[PDB]
Amino acid sequence: RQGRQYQAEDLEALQNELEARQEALSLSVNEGGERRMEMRQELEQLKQK
Amino acid sequence: RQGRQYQAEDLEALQNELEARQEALSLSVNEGGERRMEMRQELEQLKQK
Amino acid sequence: LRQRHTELEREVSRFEDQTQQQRQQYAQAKESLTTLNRLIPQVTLLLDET
Amino acid sequence: LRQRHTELEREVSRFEDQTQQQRQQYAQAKESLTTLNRLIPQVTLLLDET
Repeated sequence: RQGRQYQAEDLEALQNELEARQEALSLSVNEGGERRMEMRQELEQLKQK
Repeated sequence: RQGRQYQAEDLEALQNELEARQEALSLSVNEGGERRMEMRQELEQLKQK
Repeated sequence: LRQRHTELEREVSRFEDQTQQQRQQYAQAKESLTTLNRLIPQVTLLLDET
Repeated sequence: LRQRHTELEREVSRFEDQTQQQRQQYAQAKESLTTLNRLIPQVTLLLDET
């Protein structure tokens, strides 16, 4: 389903990296969200201008 | 820890309940965090105004 | 705009409080799921209360 | 300022594309991690390839 043959012998390391990728989800979504809305507020300043 | 006995003999069904909670965790924190953040930027605007 | 700051600070406090409580109860529930599927992911079948 | 709007619209598009792509990719990663931590959370060690 994920991979074709994916280190079935010892897969805990992948669980840890996927947890790190879930931290990356939270970082990326919050950064993209705050930055896009802050630049949208810059757009509003520009619109009023 | 959660519950007092709470069907520990065969607790599989509770994991499925906790999954709905886990999904809602992400929604509830993602939206809440974004709302306060939107107002943090608005506060800075209001501050800048 | 200072009045707006105040209501904004009230609303920020409400979201910070709500998110804090919500993340605490939901994280405790998530940690419970992890303890269940780490300590007892059908491992109770190996135990079998024999 | 209309030049700024144009470049800002390009940037809004990039943030929307990036935020979508990462949320989907990491959500499928979450779905894969949850299947692993449900079905085989160290159950492979119980098996031990014995």
